[PDB]
Amino acid sequence: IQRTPKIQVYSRHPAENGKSNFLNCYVSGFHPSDIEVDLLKNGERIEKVEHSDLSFSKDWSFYLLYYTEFTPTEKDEYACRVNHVTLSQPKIVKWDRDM
Amino acid sequence: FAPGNYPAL
Amino acid sequence: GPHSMRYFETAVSRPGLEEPRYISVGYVDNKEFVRFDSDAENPRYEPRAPWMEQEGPEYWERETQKAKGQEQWFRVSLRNLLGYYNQSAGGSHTLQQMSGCDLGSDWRLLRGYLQFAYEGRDYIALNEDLKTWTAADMAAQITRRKWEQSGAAEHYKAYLEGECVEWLHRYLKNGNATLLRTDSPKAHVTHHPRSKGEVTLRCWALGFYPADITLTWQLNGEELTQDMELVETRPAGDGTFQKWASVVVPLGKEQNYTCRVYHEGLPEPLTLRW
Repeated sequence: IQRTPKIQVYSRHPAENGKSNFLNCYVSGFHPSDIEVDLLKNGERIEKVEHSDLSFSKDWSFYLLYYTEFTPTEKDEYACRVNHVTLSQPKIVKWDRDM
Repeated sequence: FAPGNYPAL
Repeated sequence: GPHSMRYFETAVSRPGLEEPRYISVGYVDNKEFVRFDSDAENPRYEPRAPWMEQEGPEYWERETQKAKGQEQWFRVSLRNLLGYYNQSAGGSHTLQQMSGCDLGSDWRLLRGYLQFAYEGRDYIALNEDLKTWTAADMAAQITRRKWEQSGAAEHYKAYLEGECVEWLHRYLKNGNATLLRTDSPKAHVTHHPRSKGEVTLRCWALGFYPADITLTWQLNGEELTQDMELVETRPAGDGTFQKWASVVVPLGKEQNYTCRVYHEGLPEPLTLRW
């Protein structure tokens, strides 16, 4: 089977410019496990980025959590790029704080 | 406390 | 409320190598407390939870040893699995397993769990009687045929009902402060224009534990099920969870809608609006 990843870009806490927060990209519901996930800042891949180990849910679909320490600013755009065999092209998802 | 399957699929 | 322990094991074969990648992860009340990875430098179950540190060398030893056993088990099964589905060569495959037990508020057994899956699909699962099996497809039948002959179920049944239950009580005793704790959700509503005469209303719930939660929208009375996007509960990264629900409300008419949040640590259902 093959299941396209579900992606959620968000901050650990509600954003507050000038205040330290955490940027998370919760990739979930995918299969096979082989997945590629990156966090972006103004379109550039953020170097040091951690993520959970790997797991799956009742439906067997896998899920990780990519994350990084960051301080939101008025104009800094953040996004998550994900690549899985289900995706014909890397799927990018913008961080919509005011969500 | 993990389990141990012995008969294979 | 209920309590549980789960062991999600994953084995992924891969070409050019005869050692599939094995990753086992144990959870308690759906919280990682142990992990094992065949790709680490020195494979061994590691404590993923603070209360798991008190375990002595004997403990980790036995646990790791079992993981070594599982790798062989998954290495083999994966092989037979390839034959069952007349599959080819140098492809990558995935065999997963979930094991564990559920307990009631009273710490007495509720369910025994054991079920495998091949390629993300159901393959074979021990039924709630802990005596019979259920094969998802034809192939799986052969495994059942063989598993009934060997009487494997009795062996798993024993684990699920004895050691699974017993060891969960312990972890619960040790993880008292961590596990049996609860964080009330913190809710709020947000506005956004969606269509021409419509508006999107989002009910937010943040920083809550356990994950389990209920978010509902409703028009000044009865609940709502149409055009109500409820997002998959997600991890906050600090151990608490987040989730939200939206509903396409006609512009102007908005304070008519309300959302309620249901959660353990909640003295009474959070109710709010825009």
